[PDB]
Amino acid sequence: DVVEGMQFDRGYLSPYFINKPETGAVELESPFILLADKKISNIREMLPVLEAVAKAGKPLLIIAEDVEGEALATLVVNTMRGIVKVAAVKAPGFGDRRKAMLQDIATLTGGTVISEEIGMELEKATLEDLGQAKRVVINKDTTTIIDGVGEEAAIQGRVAQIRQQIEEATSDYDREKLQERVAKLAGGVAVI
Repeated sequence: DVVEGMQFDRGYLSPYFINKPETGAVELESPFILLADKKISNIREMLPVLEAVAKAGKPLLIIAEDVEGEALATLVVNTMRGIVKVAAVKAPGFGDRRKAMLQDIATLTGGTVISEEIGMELEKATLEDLGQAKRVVINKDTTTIIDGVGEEAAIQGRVAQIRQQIEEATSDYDREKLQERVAKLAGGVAVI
């Protein structure tokens, strides 16, 4: 049976991002998606991004190692007040797998991971670094990215690389987790 969007096992970091109260979900239409390999806690570090998104008139999904402290509190308050349109979730997975799956999302959605591991600054992130998708649906336990806008050639090149990893894997556990990555990418592609 077809895979319906890329879905991963992390849900909203706050119930106040919910914008569909009757179903208990966040539904974002045509959102930009900020991917970052760090915990975000300084609200002043997010201003450039929040500002770019506001001009473009689109909601924002944040996927980061975590979103906490002042940054999280300001996004929650400002979402409740209707000043911003944002939702935040943790990146799925652990260790290297977390990083691999963040880049899988980047590729699917045309975005660039904001990586402090290579010296990137969240504060210099632009609109172009953000991924985009037709929609995102978040509930307590999962996030589903639908129709990523990434280039097909780049999504298939990422799949092919994963399939090489599967051939070269000796662990069934490891093999199953690589297979699951493939299925999520294929589920996230925009068809029609």
